[PDB]
Amino acid sequence: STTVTQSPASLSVATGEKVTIRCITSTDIDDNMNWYQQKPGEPPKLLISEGNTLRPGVPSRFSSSGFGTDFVFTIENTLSEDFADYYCLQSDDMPLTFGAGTKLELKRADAAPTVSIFPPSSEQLTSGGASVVCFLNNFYPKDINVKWKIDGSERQNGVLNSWTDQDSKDSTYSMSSTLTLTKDEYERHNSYTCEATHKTSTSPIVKSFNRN
Amino acid sequence: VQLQQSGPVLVKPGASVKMSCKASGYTFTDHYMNWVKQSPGKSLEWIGGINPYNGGISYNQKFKGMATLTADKSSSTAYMELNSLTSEDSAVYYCVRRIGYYPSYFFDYWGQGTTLTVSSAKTTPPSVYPLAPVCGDTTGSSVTLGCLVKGYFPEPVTLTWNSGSLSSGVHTFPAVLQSDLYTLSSSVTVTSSTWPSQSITCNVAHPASSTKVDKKIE
Amino acid sequence: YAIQKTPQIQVYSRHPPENGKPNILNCYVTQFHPPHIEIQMLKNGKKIPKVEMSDMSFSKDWSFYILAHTEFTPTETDTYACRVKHASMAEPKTVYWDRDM
Amino acid sequence: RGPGRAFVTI
Amino acid sequence: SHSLRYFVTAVSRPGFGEPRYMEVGYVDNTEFVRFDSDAENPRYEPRARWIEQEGPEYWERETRRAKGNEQSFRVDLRTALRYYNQSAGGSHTLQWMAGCDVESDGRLLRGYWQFAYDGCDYIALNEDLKTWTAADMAAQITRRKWEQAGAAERDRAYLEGECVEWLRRYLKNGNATLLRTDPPKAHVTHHRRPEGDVTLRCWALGFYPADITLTWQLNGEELTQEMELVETRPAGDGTFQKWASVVVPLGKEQKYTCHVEHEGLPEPLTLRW
Repeated sequence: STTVTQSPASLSVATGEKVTIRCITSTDIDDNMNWYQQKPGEPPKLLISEGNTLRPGVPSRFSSSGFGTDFVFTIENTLSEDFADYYCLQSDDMPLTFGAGTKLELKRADAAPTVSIFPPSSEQLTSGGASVVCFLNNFYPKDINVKWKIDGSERQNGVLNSWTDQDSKDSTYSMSSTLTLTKDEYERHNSYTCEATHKTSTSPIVKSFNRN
Repeated sequence: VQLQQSGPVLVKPGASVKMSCKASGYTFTDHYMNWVKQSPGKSLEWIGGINPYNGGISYNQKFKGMATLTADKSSSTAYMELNSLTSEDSAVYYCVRRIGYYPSYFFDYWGQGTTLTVSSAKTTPPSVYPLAPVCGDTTGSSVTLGCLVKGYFPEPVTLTWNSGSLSSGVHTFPAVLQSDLYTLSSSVTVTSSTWPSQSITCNVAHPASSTKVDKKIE
Repeated sequence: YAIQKTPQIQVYSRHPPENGKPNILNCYVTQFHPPHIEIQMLKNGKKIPKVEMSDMSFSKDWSFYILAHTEFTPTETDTYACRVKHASMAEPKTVYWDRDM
Repeated sequence: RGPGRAFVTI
Repeated sequence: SHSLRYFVTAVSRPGFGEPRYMEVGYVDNTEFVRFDSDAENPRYEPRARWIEQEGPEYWERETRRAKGNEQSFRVDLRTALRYYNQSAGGSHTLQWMAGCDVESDGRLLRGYWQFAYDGCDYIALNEDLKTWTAADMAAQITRRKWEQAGAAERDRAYLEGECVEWLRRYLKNGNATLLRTDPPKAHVTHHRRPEGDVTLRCWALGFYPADITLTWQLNGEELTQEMELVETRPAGDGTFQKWASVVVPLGKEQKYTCHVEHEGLPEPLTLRW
């Protein structure tokens, strides 16, 4: 195996500037280096073949260069649809080896999240469990902090967080915070609040309810 | 022009599984056929390849003994067979076509990919719960409704709102494992002049257990 | 875009091998289709710079052949070989130069 | 000299 | 006998450029002229020394001919695409061989005018030099076309006239190279196999022309073994090479003989190390 190191692992650029991805190999592969793009849900799509051959139909903004051990993949004036994952693959000798990839995300303006809190549905209380859910929709950047508070006191155990991928149209993220308890331990307390710390606000966004 | 793979599979540890890859839109023997694995995090590893012309096979040493590649020329279909399956084999498996004629080894066309899950958990239908507001704290012009799909196996689960009529402000949160079963959430945002004046319904489909469930918010 | 003939490789030299005496190393690649092929001559596993190629032509059965050649000074410790890539093979074949074959 | 197709194509 | 042959190849490369076109001229087994559309400028270039004696108008006429044939082959590739219902994204090849073998006297022994598509036989002029032989239905369309147009008459006119005269001229001019005969230098090498048997290897180097016969007679004669024998390969300097190997038990080396039969030898060589 000839190892293949791709850099950087992630990148944040807006719409219209240069994106440069470096790919190094452990042996000499001549120019047999290929560049693939993969959008969420889809299989990867070949962008540049061996040498620096731009595949038919590929826009002219994408380019490749380098030879031997060092290779570069350049996007000039990136469009909004250019933001996906990018992989380099050498095709000099077997086994064929891929890079670690590059998560290219759209660096857009900051956006405050929309926060909502939901109590356990009655059917779930009849079942035997309880789930307090907190939605945090349409915000940028992806960094955010959720603080659960039960009756004023902070709760740390039993919390599961799920982020989404950057939206294709808004370029914003969303996040779901689920607090799981049993019906008994949910019944003992009444106040339930959800606190969100983000860059767009110096003071956190609080959304609460009273079980009654 | 087209590479159609078989549907998602769930198998027990130590078992075997056979995935198919039906090619169409080109002469099948004129191109090699590779298989590539993509894992949750550490992604993209070449498994091996076969020549439908003469059955010539190449394998990655990492997966030697685990993968059996065959190809049938009559139906123009490639097959990959995994054996002695562990948990570290759960991933997406692609059949990819190698460029023809020229002396090169890069791939040009990729199949849709087949998701393989190796787990001793039994297929479980989901539990669907609605998520309505705090009953009083409504104020803004928009309100957000939720659908919680807890306790199912395996993946994935499809969720639509009002039968796909409302696609604005809907977010499908990625499922997460919890107590060996999956949990998913879905959000939708509609104008406060719509709910609760107009009924809102989330439809959850789990194909692995052949279950569909409609839940009406409040 | 039809049949596939796997290339056949022969590595040799013109004059008998004599240590220190420069010579020509030949890679003779015959009986392959399609005509698109890639031939590299390696010394100690490293690619040799100036590699010259005879003009590609075919034989009676339409199978293409070609002859690559380079200058080389054989010693007793240097290793020479020829690597070939072709659409009919799963992986690039390497044939090492044998001073007796 | 060599042969000429004489523009007589297949 | 002697031969003047021309080997022509047109290969398509969609998405890259126009089809690559090459012509290679051979007298007997030696290349002497070449054309290639992928050069600094496409022209008919010499490949041997004796052919450079030709004047500039020779190369001019040959370059004109090669470019005309290249346009013909471009059109031919496109019509073959239409003929076989094939996609315009694949790479396809079209080969053409044309030439004449004449006897030591000068009478035409055999004429060749054959085509191939994707390494498979397409259409070939028969030995009568009047009728064609086609492989598949597209080739039958081509044959009926060429029979209406009467291309066999023109092709036979080339094969019986121009080809023979130019072969005679080439032999006359390159006498010093083409009609030379170089004796093979031969020797026997020995190798110890990992078992008790040993590999005997009979070489033949530096002979011209390539017509040679290497055989291994045992204690008496006959082959009676899976003797290894590689094809006559070119050393790259005008001479050729061949060898034949055999396995033999440890001790019988003095009981095995190699026979080298070459036209440049007064008496065939008998050998044993």
